[PDB]
Amino acid sequence: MMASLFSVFDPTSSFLSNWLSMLIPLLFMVMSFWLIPSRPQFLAKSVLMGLNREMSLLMGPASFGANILVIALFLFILFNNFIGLFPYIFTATSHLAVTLSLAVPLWISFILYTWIKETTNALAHLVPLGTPAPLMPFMVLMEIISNMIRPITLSVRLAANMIAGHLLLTLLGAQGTLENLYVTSIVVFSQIILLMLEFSVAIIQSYVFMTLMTLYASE
Amino acid sequence: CNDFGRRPPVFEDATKVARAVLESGMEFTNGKIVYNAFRSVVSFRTTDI
Amino acid sequence: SGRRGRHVDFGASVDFEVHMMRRALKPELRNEAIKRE
Amino acid sequence: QMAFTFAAPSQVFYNNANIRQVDVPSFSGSFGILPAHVATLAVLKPGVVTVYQEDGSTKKYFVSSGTVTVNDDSSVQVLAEEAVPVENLDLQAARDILSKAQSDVTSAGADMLKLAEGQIAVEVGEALVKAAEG
Amino acid sequence: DIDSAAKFIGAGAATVGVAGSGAGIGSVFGSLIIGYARNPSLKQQLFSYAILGFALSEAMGLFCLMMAFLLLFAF
Amino acid sequence: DIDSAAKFIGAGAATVGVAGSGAGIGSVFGSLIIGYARNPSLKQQLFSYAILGFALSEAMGLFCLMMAFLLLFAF
Amino acid sequence: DIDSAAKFIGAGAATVGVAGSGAGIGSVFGSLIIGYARNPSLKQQLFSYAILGFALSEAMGLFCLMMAFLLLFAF
Amino acid sequence: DIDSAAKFIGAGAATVGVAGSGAGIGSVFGSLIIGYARNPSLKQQLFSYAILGFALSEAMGLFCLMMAFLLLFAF
Amino acid sequence: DIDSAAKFIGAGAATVGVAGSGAGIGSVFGSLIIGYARNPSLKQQLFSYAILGFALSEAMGLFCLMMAFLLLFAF
Amino acid sequence: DIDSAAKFIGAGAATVGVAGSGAGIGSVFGSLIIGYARNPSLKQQLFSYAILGFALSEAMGLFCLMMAFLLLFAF
Amino acid sequence: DIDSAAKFIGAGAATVGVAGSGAGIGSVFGSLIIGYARNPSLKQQLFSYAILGFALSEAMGLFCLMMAFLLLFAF
Amino acid sequence: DIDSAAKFIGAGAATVGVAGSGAGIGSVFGSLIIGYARNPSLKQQLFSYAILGFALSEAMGLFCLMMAFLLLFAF
Repeated sequence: MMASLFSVFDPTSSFLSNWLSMLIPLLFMVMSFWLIPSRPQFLAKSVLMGLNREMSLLMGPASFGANILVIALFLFILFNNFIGLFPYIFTATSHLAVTLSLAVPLWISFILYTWIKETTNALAHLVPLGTPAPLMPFMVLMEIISNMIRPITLSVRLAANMIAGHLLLTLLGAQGTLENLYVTSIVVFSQIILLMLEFSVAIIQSYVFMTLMTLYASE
Repeated sequence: CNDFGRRPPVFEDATKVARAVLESGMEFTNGKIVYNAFRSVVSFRTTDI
Repeated sequence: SGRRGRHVDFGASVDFEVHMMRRALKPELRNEAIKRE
Repeated sequence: QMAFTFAAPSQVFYNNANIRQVDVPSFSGSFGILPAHVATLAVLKPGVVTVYQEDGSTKKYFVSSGTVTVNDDSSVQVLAEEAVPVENLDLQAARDILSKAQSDVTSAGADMLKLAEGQIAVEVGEALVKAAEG
Repeated sequence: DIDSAAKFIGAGAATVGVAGSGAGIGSVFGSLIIGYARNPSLKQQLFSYAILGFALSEAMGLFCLMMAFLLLFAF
Repeated sequence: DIDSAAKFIGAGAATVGVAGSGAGIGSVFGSLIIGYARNPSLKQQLFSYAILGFALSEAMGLFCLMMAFLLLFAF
Repeated sequence: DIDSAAKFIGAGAATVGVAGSGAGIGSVFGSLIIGYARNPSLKQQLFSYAILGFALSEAMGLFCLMMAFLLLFAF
Repeated sequence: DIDSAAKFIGAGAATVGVAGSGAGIGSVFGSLIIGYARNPSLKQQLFSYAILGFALSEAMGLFCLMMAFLLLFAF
Repeated sequence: DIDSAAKFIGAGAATVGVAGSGAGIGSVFGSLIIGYARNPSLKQQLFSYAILGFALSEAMGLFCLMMAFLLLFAF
Repeated sequence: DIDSAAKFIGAGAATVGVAGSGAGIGSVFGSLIIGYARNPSLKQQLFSYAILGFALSEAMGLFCLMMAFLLLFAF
Repeated sequence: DIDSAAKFIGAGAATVGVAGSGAGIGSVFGSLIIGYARNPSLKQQLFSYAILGFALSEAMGLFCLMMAFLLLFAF
Repeated sequence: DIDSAAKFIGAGAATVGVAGSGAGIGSVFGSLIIGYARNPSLKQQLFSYAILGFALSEAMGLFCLMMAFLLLFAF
């Protein structure tokens, strides 16, 4: 009930810029040496092989070997949401260029490959199936607008979750005092509930974006 | 039940017994049916359903 | 329903349902299927 | 993988045969069955059970009553009172019984039980009219 | 100048009422999913009704667009 | 100028009330799909009752849109 | 002249309340379809309670539209 | 008259709570159609429960109607 | 007067949360009717969950009504 | 004050989403009654899903109450 | 000064309709839950129709969000 | 001042778009209880589809929340 603060998204606060905040997931990659794997390698391998099995129902021939790109997109999203919630790290996903890289090049990849391969089916995706003549043209124009700006909202969605998540945490932290045990315990317990929500949504947001890209690479 | 056996058993006679169990209103939770199973030509077994 | 509301057993409903089915078996199978008792 | 046990007191149709789809008219709604269906059971009503085997063959089996049970082991047990293929049925006979049923309804009067029997035969006659004319 | 500002509030207020078309379209396509879960052999009739359900709910949504357009440049 | 301005804000607010008709239409044609997916032989009276729901939901939607014009050109 | 201005905005915002009538009517006549699909032998009794649902929802909607007129000519 | 003007806008924005009465009455009485389509033997027990639901749902509509008058002739 | 106008507009805009409690009451009491038509012998615990549904849906309705007074008298 | 009025108007329009919590709670707790109408011996396991549904729906309630505080003391 | 200022008022009220898009998407996917407890064998075909239901539901929210961007800086 | 004042009003109007996300969340999680009640052996797969429903439900409300954050201290 005291105050608030913002602006945790400055890339050049120091001469060692915040581009190193994107080079942090390279550390967490499980580099493998031995034949029999270690504990975290087997955990990571079991998770990824689990996701590959689940996505195998939705792969299709046009994404015959593009599942590596989808899984790499999943791990990149997860390590840019999980690492964005740790305290003294600037919110990388808040910067739109990360979200620009997330949605725009892959959407252009999928829409141009669809247009070159199946041009009539791509235009038929802009119409609801079995649409009569008087119901045709307004559905076509709106779905043209829909399919043009749908990945832009995907980029907004990935940004907005971590922006709203980090704004909520900074709000709860700034409205607490160290000296007051009652306020500190309330603030800490409120953030723990909020972090459990924010950790859960971050994993689920990465899971749905893998599912959406697997569906849209199948076609 | 009586006057039975000369005619072949058909579903209507089964429904007559089925309606007899219902409309009598007698209380029953579990139960069984006693019949001669058809094991073979010369062997028949008495089981319960 | 109407059958339970009129207090008619489903077995009695079955016999009425099958008798009406059998009466629509005009060409050859009415006498062969109905063997009476 | 869907075991089918469509039998009847008169005839026997299928015995543990793999069927792609069977649509059943039940009192809980004229729903359909696919392999590994919902564990449930329901009561048959006058209508057209259809069989769509692994080859996609369409067969229509009108029944007059019965039972439908789907167990958790993908085992289908449909038992019906008198299951016949609908090709050996007459729409003219269906309307004749239907008109006879309408006469029973009109002549029932204070006989509420006979009124119910007229309603029951009306449902059977209307079911066969759609069955034979379709 | 005030008419310019009042048109902007009203045009924004006119686009409040497209949420109902958003919810109803999900309702008619949601009940398509349940209705096609059971009774799968009526796919053609069920999905044609889902199109009719969408064609009328978005028609109310385009009626919001018509009044939003009416309160943005027409009046 | 004030009167024309406030009528523009009011007509924008009156156009929200068509949202519920947008949700209602999407509701009634949703349950028509379920109602036709079970016992499809009653399509004649089902669609007769379903169009009764549509002719009442959208009528209340046009009731809001009629009142939107009354606060745009009548009053 | 702001009192007439406030009435125009208020009556516009009051008229949103007919949306709840719109969604309710589309709900009850939606569930009427499901009700008619399951045991249609009580058609007239079910339709009677459906009209009672309509006469208790749209009445509230036109109760709100009455308050819109009161906000233009009594308040 | 600005303070009275704000009260007219405030009451007008308070009568949107009737939309809560519309959806609740529509959903409850629609569900009554489904609940009376099957098991009509308890048609007096279910009807009594739905009228209880209708009364509580319509009470929220009267709560906002009171709040509209509470910003009208109470302060 | 200007800050008094803010309180009255803020209260009139914060009293729309009771519409959601009106819908939430209708959903639980609506589902109670369906849930009691099927297996009516579980009446006592069904009524308890319905009251539990009402005791959270209506209570979160008073969450906004508390904020209504927080924008009316307290702040 | 003008900016104090902007805070209050935003805060009143920040209490809108409390209606969404009431609808989300009423949907979950109502659907629990139907889900408990079958399997009365499955009380505790299904109760966990409903409280999960209640917690997430109420989390959206405090999510909207977040902007209520931000427009009351922060911005 | 009030031109772009009231454009920001309209833009906030224009992006309301994404809420109903969220309600619509939950309606489709919630009905997929009920539609998958029965008939798991139609997982792919039900999901593809549910995605089309989701796509048309999210298209409405983007339809409102594009209208919000139309009034933000697109003039 | 007045430009910033209308930025706060539009931010409040953008907070409207979170209620429907709470509605879609309550619809998925309510139907999850029904989905687990019917054939509880599919608990893990149905939970995955409902969680997928929650992924898109709150995200539609986050679009308006980001729009609220854009008009709070970003525009």
